[PDB]
Amino acid sequence: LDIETHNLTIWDLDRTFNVGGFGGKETMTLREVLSRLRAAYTLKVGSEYTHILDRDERTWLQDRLEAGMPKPTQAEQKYILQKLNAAEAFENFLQTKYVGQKRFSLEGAEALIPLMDSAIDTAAGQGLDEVVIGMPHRGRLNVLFNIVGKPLASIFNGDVKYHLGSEGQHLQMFGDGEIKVSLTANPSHL
Amino acid sequence: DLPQKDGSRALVVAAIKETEKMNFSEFLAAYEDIVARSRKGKLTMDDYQGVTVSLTNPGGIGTRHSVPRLTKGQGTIIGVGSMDYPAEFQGASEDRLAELGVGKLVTITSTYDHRVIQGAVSGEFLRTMSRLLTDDSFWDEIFDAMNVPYTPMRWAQDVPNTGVDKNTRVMQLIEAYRSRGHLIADTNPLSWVQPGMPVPDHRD
Ligand SMILES: Cc1ncc(C[n+]2csc(CCOP(=O)(O)OP(=O)(O)O)c2C)c(N)n1
Repeated sequence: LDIETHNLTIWDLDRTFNVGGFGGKETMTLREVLSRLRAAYTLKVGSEYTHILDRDERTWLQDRLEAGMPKPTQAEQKYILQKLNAAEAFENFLQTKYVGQKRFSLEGAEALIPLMDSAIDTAAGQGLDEVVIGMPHRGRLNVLFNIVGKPLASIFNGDVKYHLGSEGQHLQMFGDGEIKVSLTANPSHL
Repeated sequence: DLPQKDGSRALVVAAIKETEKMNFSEFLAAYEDIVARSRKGKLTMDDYQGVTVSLTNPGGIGTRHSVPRLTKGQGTIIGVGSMDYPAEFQGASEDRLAELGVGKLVTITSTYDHRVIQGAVSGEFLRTMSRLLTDDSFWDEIFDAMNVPYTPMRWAQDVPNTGVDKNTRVMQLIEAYRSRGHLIADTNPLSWVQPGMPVPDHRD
Protein backbone atom coordinates (compact mmCIF):
# COMPACT_ATOMS: atom_id res chain seq x y z
CA LEU A 1 0.00 0.00 0.00
CA ASP A 2 3.11 2.31 -0.17
CA ILE A 3 3.79 4.09 -3.52
CA GLU A 4 7.54 3.17 -3.24
CA THR A 5 6.65 -0.56 -3.66
CA HIS A 6 5.15 0.24 -7.14
CA ASN A 7 8.11 2.43 -8.36
CA LEU A 8 6.28 5.78 -8.00
CA THR A 9 7.58 8.93 -6.21
CA ILE A 10 6.37 12.36 -4.97
CA TRP A 11 7.34 13.69 -8.45
CA ASP A 12 4.36 11.77 -10.02
CA LEU A 13 1.58 13.24 -7.82
CA ASP A 14 0.51 16.04 -10.26
CA ARG A 15 1.04 14.02 -13.51
CA THR A 16 -2.07 12.59 -15.32
CA PHE A 17 -2.66 8.84 -16.08
CA ASN A 18 -5.22 6.55 -17.83
CA VAL A 19 -7.33 4.78 -15.15
CA GLY A 20 -9.97 2.89 -17.21
CA GLY A 21 -13.28 4.15 -15.78
CA PHE A 22 -12.18 4.41 -12.11
CA GLY A 23 -14.44 7.02 -10.42
CA GLY A 24 -16.33 7.27 -13.75
CA LYS A 25 -13.35 8.95 -15.50
CA GLU A 26 -10.86 7.99 -18.27
CA THR A 27 -7.96 10.18 -16.97
CA MET A 28 -7.00 11.38 -13.43
CA THR A 29 -3.93 12.59 -11.42
CA LEU A 30 -2.16 10.32 -8.86
CA ARG A 31 -3.12 12.80 -6.10
CA GLU A 32 -6.84 12.39 -6.95
CA VAL A 33 -6.49 8.54 -7.28
CA LEU A 34 -4.94 8.26 -3.78
CA SER A 35 -7.62 10.52 -2.22
CA ARG A 36 -10.49 8.38 -3.55
CA LEU A 37 -8.87 5.02 -2.62
CA ARG A 38 -8.29 6.25 0.98
CA ALA A 39 -11.87 7.60 1.36
CA ALA A 40 -13.35 4.27 0.16
CA TYR A 41 -11.16 1.60 1.82
CA THR A 42 -9.25 3.14 4.83
CA LEU A 43 -11.72 5.14 7.09
CA LYS A 44 -14.40 3.60 9.43
CA VAL A 45 -15.48 0.65 7.15
CA GLY A 46 -13.05 -2.10 5.95
CA SER A 47 -14.30 -4.46 3.18
CA GLU A 48 -13.18 -7.93 1.93
CA TYR A 49 -14.91 -8.77 -1.43
CA THR A 50 -12.27 -9.51 -4.19
CA HIS A 51 -12.15 -13.29 -3.42
CA ILE A 52 -15.74 -13.64 -4.82
CA LEU A 53 -15.73 -15.54 -8.18
CA ASP A 54 -18.89 -14.13 -9.90
CA ARG A 55 -18.11 -10.88 -11.82
CA ASP A 56 -21.64 -9.38 -11.51
CA GLU A 57 -21.77 -9.67 -7.67
CA ARG A 58 -18.16 -8.34 -7.33
CA THR A 59 -19.10 -5.24 -9.44
CA TRP A 60 -22.30 -4.55 -7.40
CA LEU A 61 -20.27 -4.29 -4.13
CA GLN A 62 -17.45 -2.28 -5.79
CA ASP A 63 -19.84 0.39 -7.12
CA ARG A 64 -21.63 0.86 -3.75
CA LEU A 65 -18.41 1.02 -1.64
CA GLU A 66 -16.72 3.56 -4.00
CA ALA A 67 -19.84 5.82 -4.14
CA GLY A 68 -19.62 6.11 -0.32
CA MET A 69 -22.08 6.39 2.61
CA PRO A 70 -24.93 8.81 1.71
CA LYS A 71 -25.16 12.01 3.87
CA PRO A 72 -28.03 11.38 6.34
CA THR A 73 -30.82 13.96 6.96
CA GLN A 74 -31.33 15.78 10.29
CA ALA A 75 -34.45 13.69 11.10
CA GLU A 76 -32.46 10.46 10.48
CA GLN A 77 -29.61 11.76 12.72
CA LYS A 78 -31.95 12.51 15.65
CA TYR A 79 -33.56 9.02 15.39
CA ILE A 80 -30.05 7.41 15.81
CA LEU A 81 -29.45 9.59 18.92
CA GLN A 82 -32.79 8.54 20.49
CA LYS A 83 -31.90 4.79 20.16
CA LEU A 84 -28.46 5.34 21.83
CA ASN A 85 -30.20 7.29 24.66
CA ALA A 86 -32.62 4.38 25.28
CA ALA A 87 -29.81 1.76 25.22
CA GLU A 88 -27.73 3.66 27.84
CA ALA A 89 -30.80 4.49 30.01
CA PHE A 90 -31.67 0.77 30.34
CA GLU A 91 -28.07 -0.24 31.22
CA ASN A 92 -28.17 2.30 34.11
CA PHE A 93 -31.53 0.94 35.44
CA LEU A 94 -30.24 -2.68 35.42
CA GLN A 95 -26.93 -1.85 37.23
CA THR A 96 -28.67 0.24 39.97
CA LYS A 97 -32.01 -1.53 40.69
CA TYR A 98 -30.69 -5.17 40.49
CA VAL A 99 -27.47 -7.09 41.45
CA GLY A 100 -25.25 -9.68 39.65
CA GLN A 101 -26.01 -8.16 36.18
CA LYS A 102 -22.36 -7.02 35.47
CA ARG A 103 -21.75 -10.34 33.57
CA PHE A 104 -24.63 -9.49 31.14
CA SER A 105 -23.69 -5.80 30.46
CA LEU A 106 -23.59 -4.29 26.93
CA GLU A 107 -21.43 -1.30 28.05
CA GLY A 108 -18.79 -0.84 25.32
CA ALA A 109 -21.07 -2.26 22.57
CA GLU A 110 -24.18 0.00 22.62
CA ALA A 111 -24.04 0.46 18.80
CA LEU A 112 -25.46 -3.11 18.48
CA ILE A 113 -28.96 -1.64 19.15
CA PRO A 114 -28.97 0.79 16.20
CA LEU A 115 -27.35 -1.90 13.88
CA MET A 116 -30.06 -4.52 14.55
CA ASP A 117 -32.77 -1.80 14.13
CA SER A 118 -31.33 -0.78 10.70
CA ALA A 119 -31.47 -4.38 9.36
CA ILE A 120 -35.03 -5.11 10.66
CA ASP A 121 -36.29 -1.79 9.17
CA THR A 122 -34.67 -2.53 5.74
CA ALA A 123 -36.39 -5.98 5.75
CA ALA A 124 -39.80 -4.35 6.45
CA GLY A 125 -39.34 -2.08 3.40
CA GLN A 126 -38.52 -5.10 1.18
CA GLY A 127 -41.96 -6.52 2.11
CA LEU A 128 -40.87 -9.64 4.08
CA ASP A 129 -42.87 -11.51 6.79
CA GLU A 130 -40.68 -12.25 9.89
CA VAL A 131 -37.15 -11.92 11.45
CA VAL A 132 -35.92 -14.78 13.76
CA ILE A 133 -33.04 -13.85 16.20
CA GLY A 134 -30.60 -16.23 17.96
CA MET A 135 -27.95 -14.91 20.40
CA PRO A 136 -26.07 -15.46 23.70
CA HIS A 137 -26.47 -13.82 27.21
CA ARG A 138 -24.62 -10.49 26.60
CA GLY A 139 -27.20 -7.75 25.91
CA ARG A 140 -30.26 -10.03 25.90
CA LEU A 141 -32.58 -7.99 28.17
CA ASN A 142 -31.61 -4.82 26.23
CA VAL A 143 -32.71 -6.55 22.95
CA LEU A 144 -36.00 -7.65 24.63
CA PHE A 145 -36.89 -4.00 25.56
CA ASN A 146 -35.54 -1.99 22.57
CA ILE A 147 -35.88 -4.42 19.55
CA VAL A 148 -38.68 -6.96 20.35
CA GLY A 149 -40.71 -4.34 22.26
CA LYS A 150 -41.79 -6.11 25.48
CA PRO A 151 -42.99 -3.93 28.42
CA LEU A 152 -40.79 -3.46 31.56
CA ALA A 153 -43.51 -5.14 33.72
CA SER A 154 -43.30 -8.32 31.54
CA ILE A 155 -39.44 -8.56 31.73
CA PHE A 156 -39.17 -8.14 35.56
CA ASN A 157 -41.55 -10.43 37.57
CA GLY A 158 -38.21 -23.51 35.63
CA ASP A 159 -35.54 -21.10 34.24
CA VAL A 160 -34.43 -17.39 34.10
CA LYS A 161 -35.37 -14.48 31.71
CA TYR A 162 -31.92 -14.91 29.97
CA HIS A 163 -32.99 -18.25 28.30
CA LEU A 164 -36.79 -17.96 27.47
CA GLY A 165 -38.22 -16.90 24.03
CA SER A 166 -40.51 -13.95 23.02
CA GLU A 167 -42.52 -12.41 20.09
CA GLY A 168 -43.36 -8.80 19.01
CA GLN A 169 -44.11 -6.35 16.11
CA HIS A 170 -41.85 -3.69 14.43
CA LEU A 171 -43.54 -0.70 12.72
CA GLN A 172 -41.50 1.54 10.36
CA MET A 173 -41.07 5.26 11.38
CA PHE A 174 -40.65 6.74 7.84
CA GLY A 175 -42.67 4.20 5.78
CA ASP A 176 -45.78 1.95 5.78
CA GLY A 177 -44.08 -1.44 6.54
CA GLU A 178 -44.67 -3.86 9.48
CA ILE A 179 -42.74 -7.10 10.35
CA LYS A 180 -42.91 -9.80 13.11
CA VAL A 181 -39.81 -10.27 15.38
CA SER A 182 -39.11 -13.56 17.31
CA LEU A 183 -36.34 -14.53 19.82
CA THR A 184 -35.36 -18.25 20.21
CA ALA A 185 -34.69 -20.17 23.49
CA ASN A 186 -31.15 -21.56 24.12
CA PRO A 187 -28.85 -23.12 26.75
CA SER A 188 -25.53 -21.78 28.18
CA HIS A 189 -23.58 -24.14 25.82
CA LEU A 190 -22.21 -21.63 23.25
CA ASP B 1 -1.53 -39.28 -57.91
CA LEU B 2 0.14 -42.79 -58.01
CA PRO B 3 3.30 -43.43 -60.14
CA GLN B 4 3.20 -46.47 -62.56
CA LYS B 5 5.83 -49.30 -62.95
CA ASP B 6 7.47 -47.41 -65.93
CA GLY B 7 7.83 -44.12 -63.91
CA SER B 8 5.19 -41.87 -65.64
CA ARG B 9 2.66 -40.22 -63.20
CA ALA B 10 -1.11 -40.94 -63.74
CA LEU B 11 -3.87 -39.30 -61.56
CA VAL B 12 -7.03 -41.38 -60.68
CA VAL B 13 -10.01 -40.40 -58.41
CA ALA B 14 -10.93 -42.63 -55.38
CA ALA B 15 -14.14 -42.08 -53.32
CA ILE B 16 -14.91 -41.60 -49.57
CA LYS B 17 -18.47 -43.09 -49.48
CA GLU B 18 -21.56 -42.14 -47.35
CA THR B 19 -20.05 -38.85 -46.03
CA GLU B 20 -23.42 -37.31 -44.94
CA LYS B 21 -23.51 -39.69 -41.87
CA MET B 22 -20.01 -38.80 -40.47
CA ASN B 23 -18.61 -36.48 -37.73
CA PHE B 24 -15.07 -35.00 -38.09
CA SER B 25 -13.34 -37.97 -36.32
CA GLU B 26 -15.13 -40.53 -38.58
CA PHE B 27 -14.34 -38.34 -41.69
CA LEU B 28 -10.59 -38.14 -40.82
CA ALA B 29 -10.39 -41.97 -40.40
CA ALA B 30 -12.16 -42.66 -43.77
CA TYR B 31 -9.84 -40.16 -45.58
CA GLU B 32 -6.59 -41.68 -44.18
CA ASP B 33 -7.84 -45.22 -45.09
CA ILE B 34 -7.96 -44.32 -48.87
CA VAL B 35 -4.51 -42.57 -48.74
CA ALA B 36 -2.95 -45.55 -46.83
CA ARG B 37 -4.25 -48.31 -49.19
CA SER B 38 -3.20 -46.27 -52.31
CA ARG B 39 0.45 -46.11 -51.08
CA LYS B 40 0.59 -49.98 -50.69
CA GLY B 41 -1.51 -50.88 -53.81
CA LYS B 42 -4.69 -52.34 -52.21
CA LEU B 43 -7.55 -50.31 -53.86
CA THR B 44 -10.33 -52.40 -55.54
CA MET B 45 -12.72 -51.69 -58.48
CA ASP B 46 -15.51 -50.57 -56.06
CA ASP B 47 -13.25 -47.75 -54.67
CA TYR B 48 -13.26 -46.02 -58.14
CA GLN B 49 -17.09 -46.21 -58.77
CA GLY B 50 -20.00 -43.98 -57.65
CA VAL B 51 -18.45 -40.45 -57.19
CA THR B 52 -21.08 -37.63 -56.87
CA VAL B 53 -18.81 -34.55 -56.21
CA SER B 54 -14.98 -34.00 -56.44
CA LEU B 55 -12.16 -31.92 -54.77
CA THR B 56 -8.78 -30.88 -56.37
CA ASN B 57 -5.80 -28.95 -54.83
CA PRO B 58 -3.71 -26.90 -57.32
CA GLY B 59 -2.49 -24.77 -54.33
CA GLY B 60 0.00 -27.52 -53.30
CA ILE B 61 2.51 -26.40 -56.02
CA GLY B 62 1.53 -22.69 -55.47
CA THR B 63 -1.05 -21.94 -58.25
CA ARG B 64 -3.41 -19.06 -57.25
CA HIS B 65 -6.52 -20.55 -58.97
CA SER B 66 -7.56 -22.85 -61.91
CA VAL B 67 -10.54 -23.41 -64.31
CA PRO B 68 -10.68 -27.26 -64.39
CA ARG B 69 -12.73 -29.71 -66.56
CA LEU B 70 -15.84 -31.63 -65.35
CA THR B 71 -16.07 -35.42 -66.07
CA LYS B 72 -19.42 -37.02 -67.16
CA GLY B 73 -21.59 -38.37 -64.30
CA GLN B 74 -21.08 -35.45 -61.82
CA GLY B 75 -22.56 -31.93 -61.40
CA THR B 76 -19.71 -29.90 -59.76
CA ILE B 77 -15.91 -29.96 -59.10
CA ILE B 78 -14.36 -27.71 -56.32
CA GLY B 79 -10.72 -26.42 -56.52
CA VAL B 80 -8.52 -25.06 -53.64
CA GLY B 81 -5.70 -22.56 -54.49
CA SER B 82 -2.58 -21.27 -52.65
CA MET B 83 -2.57 -20.05 -48.99
CA ASP B 84 0.23 -17.42 -49.37
CA TYR B 85 0.26 -13.59 -49.13
CA PRO B 86 -0.52 -11.76 -52.40
CA ALA B 87 2.51 -11.09 -54.70
CA GLU B 88 2.44 -7.30 -53.86
CA PHE B 89 3.35 -8.15 -50.17
CA GLN B 90 5.96 -10.93 -50.78
CA GLY B 91 8.96 -8.57 -50.15
CA ALA B 92 7.62 -6.67 -47.07
CA SER B 93 8.90 -6.93 -43.45
CA GLU B 94 7.12 -9.17 -40.88
CA ASP B 95 7.08 -6.07 -38.57
CA ARG B 96 5.24 -3.76 -41.06
CA LEU B 97 2.67 -6.48 -42.02
CA ALA B 98 2.01 -7.17 -38.26
CA GLU B 99 1.43 -3.40 -37.63
CA LEU B 100 -1.19 -3.05 -40.45
CA GLY B 101 -3.05 -6.36 -39.79
CA VAL B 102 -2.60 -8.17 -43.16
CA GLY B 103 -3.75 -11.83 -43.23
CA LYS B 104 -3.29 -14.76 -45.66
CA LEU B 105 -6.17 -15.78 -48.01
CA VAL B 106 -7.37 -18.94 -49.88
CA THR B 107 -9.22 -18.79 -53.28
CA ILE B 108 -11.93 -21.48 -53.95
CA THR B 109 -13.58 -22.22 -57.37
CA SER B 110 -16.81 -24.03 -58.43
CA THR B 111 -17.21 -25.49 -62.00
CA TYR B 112 -20.80 -26.77 -62.63
CA ASP B 113 -23.13 -28.21 -65.36
CA HIS B 114 -25.50 -25.35 -66.38
CA ARG B 115 -28.27 -27.72 -67.63
CA VAL B 116 -29.07 -28.69 -63.94
CA ILE B 117 -27.31 -26.10 -61.62
CA GLN B 118 -27.93 -22.31 -61.95
CA GLY B 119 -25.41 -19.57 -61.02
CA ALA B 120 -27.29 -18.26 -57.92
CA VAL B 121 -27.04 -21.76 -56.30
CA SER B 122 -23.23 -21.94 -57.01
CA GLY B 123 -22.70 -18.48 -55.40
CA GLU B 124 -24.77 -19.40 -52.30
CA PHE B 125 -22.66 -22.61 -51.95
CA LEU B 126 -19.35 -20.63 -51.87
CA ARG B 127 -20.86 -18.08 -49.38
CA THR B 128 -21.75 -20.94 -46.93
CA MET B 129 -18.15 -22.33 -47.13
CA SER B 130 -16.75 -18.82 -46.34
CA ARG B 131 -19.08 -18.45 -43.26
CA LEU B 132 -18.28 -21.97 -41.89
CA LEU B 133 -14.47 -21.40 -41.85
CA THR B 134 -14.97 -18.32 -39.55
CA ASP B 135 -17.96 -19.70 -37.49
CA ASP B 136 -17.89 -20.44 -33.70
CA SER B 137 -20.20 -23.53 -33.92
CA PHE B 138 -18.04 -25.14 -36.69
CA TRP B 139 -14.77 -24.99 -34.67
CA ASP B 140 -16.61 -26.08 -31.44
CA GLU B 141 -17.71 -29.31 -33.23
CA ILE B 142 -14.12 -30.16 -34.44
CA PHE B 143 -12.49 -29.47 -31.00
CA ASP B 144 -15.19 -31.65 -29.28
CA ALA B 145 -14.39 -34.60 -31.61
CA MET B 146 -10.56 -34.42 -31.21
CA ASN B 147 -10.74 -33.84 -27.37
CA VAL B 148 -9.04 -30.38 -27.18
CA PRO B 149 -9.57 -28.94 -23.65
CA TYR B 150 -9.31 -25.18 -24.53
CA THR B 151 -11.87 -22.82 -26.16
CA PRO B 152 -11.15 -22.09 -29.86
CA MET B 153 -9.74 -18.72 -31.06
CA ARG B 154 -12.62 -16.52 -32.32
CA TRP B 155 -12.88 -14.18 -35.38
CA ALA B 156 -12.72 -10.42 -34.66
CA GLN B 157 -11.42 -7.12 -36.14
CA ASP B 158 -8.12 -5.61 -34.88
CA VAL B 159 -8.80 -2.94 -32.17
CA PRO B 160 -6.79 0.34 -31.78
CA ASN B 161 -4.19 0.90 -28.94
CA THR B 162 -6.26 3.65 -27.20
CA GLY B 163 -7.55 4.11 -23.61
CA VAL B 164 -5.97 1.37 -21.43
CA ASP B 165 -2.64 0.49 -23.17
CA LYS B 166 -2.23 -3.06 -24.53
CA ASN B 167 0.78 -3.69 -22.19
CA THR B 168 -1.52 -3.14 -19.16
CA ARG B 169 -3.98 -5.66 -20.70
CA VAL B 170 -1.24 -8.37 -21.06
CA MET B 171 -0.25 -7.90 -17.37
CA GLN B 172 -3.91 -8.37 -16.29
CA LEU B 173 -3.99 -11.68 -18.28
CA ILE B 174 -0.89 -12.97 -16.36
CA GLU B 175 -2.63 -12.18 -13.02
CA ALA B 176 -5.86 -13.95 -14.13
CA TYR B 177 -4.05 -17.27 -14.90
CA ARG B 178 -1.99 -17.13 -11.66
CA SER B 179 -5.26 -16.64 -9.64
CA ARG B 180 -8.06 -18.52 -11.47
CA GLY B 181 -6.27 -20.87 -13.94
CA HIS B 182 -6.94 -23.96 -11.75
CA LEU B 183 -10.62 -23.75 -12.81
CA ILE B 184 -9.81 -25.15 -16.33
CA ALA B 185 -6.96 -27.63 -15.51
CA ASP B 186 -6.74 -31.32 -16.58
CA THR B 187 -7.23 -32.66 -13.04
CA ASN B 188 -10.19 -35.12 -13.48
CA PRO B 189 -9.27 -38.55 -14.95
CA LEU B 190 -12.97 -39.01 -15.95
CA SER B 191 -14.83 -36.75 -18.46
CA TRP B 192 -17.37 -36.06 -15.62
CA VAL B 193 -19.20 -32.89 -14.40
CA GLN B 194 -21.59 -33.38 -11.40
CA PRO B 195 -24.97 -32.03 -12.71
CA GLY B 196 -26.22 -30.87 -9.23
CA MET B 197 -23.30 -28.45 -8.45
CA PRO B 198 -23.13 -24.90 -9.95
CA VAL B 199 -20.32 -24.16 -12.53
CA PRO B 200 -18.08 -21.15 -11.67
CA ASP B 201 -17.59 -18.30 -14.23
CA HIS B 202 -14.19 -18.56 -16.06
CA ARG B 203 -14.54 -15.89 -18.81
CA ASP B 204 -11.50 -14.14 -17.18
C1 LIG C 1 -19.70 -24.93 24.78
C2 LIG C 1 -19.19 -23.99 25.82
N1 LIG C 1 -17.88 -23.99 26.07
C3 LIG C 1 -17.45 -23.14 27.01
C4 LIG C 1 -18.28 -22.29 27.72
C5 LIG C 1 -17.74 -21.43 28.84
N2 LIG C 1 -17.83 -19.97 28.58
C6 LIG C 1 -18.80 -19.21 29.03
S1 LIG C 1 -18.60 -17.60 28.60
C7 LIG C 1 -17.14 -17.96 27.77
C8 LIG C 1 -16.38 -16.88 27.05
C9 LIG C 1 -16.94 -16.56 25.69
O1 LIG C 1 -16.24 -15.41 25.15
P1 LIG C 1 -16.70 -14.71 23.76
O2 LIG C 1 -17.32 -15.69 22.85
O3 LIG C 1 -15.47 -14.03 23.18
O4 LIG C 1 -17.72 -13.55 24.16
P2 LIG C 1 -17.89 -12.43 25.30
O5 LIG C 1 -18.70 -13.12 26.40
O6 LIG C 1 -16.56 -11.92 25.77
O7 LIG C 1 -18.76 -11.35 24.66
C10 LIG C 1 -16.85 -19.28 27.85
C11 LIG C 1 -15.67 -19.99 27.29
C12 LIG C 1 -19.66 -22.36 27.38
N3 LIG C 1 -20.58 -21.59 27.98
N4 LIG C 1 -20.10 -23.21 26.43
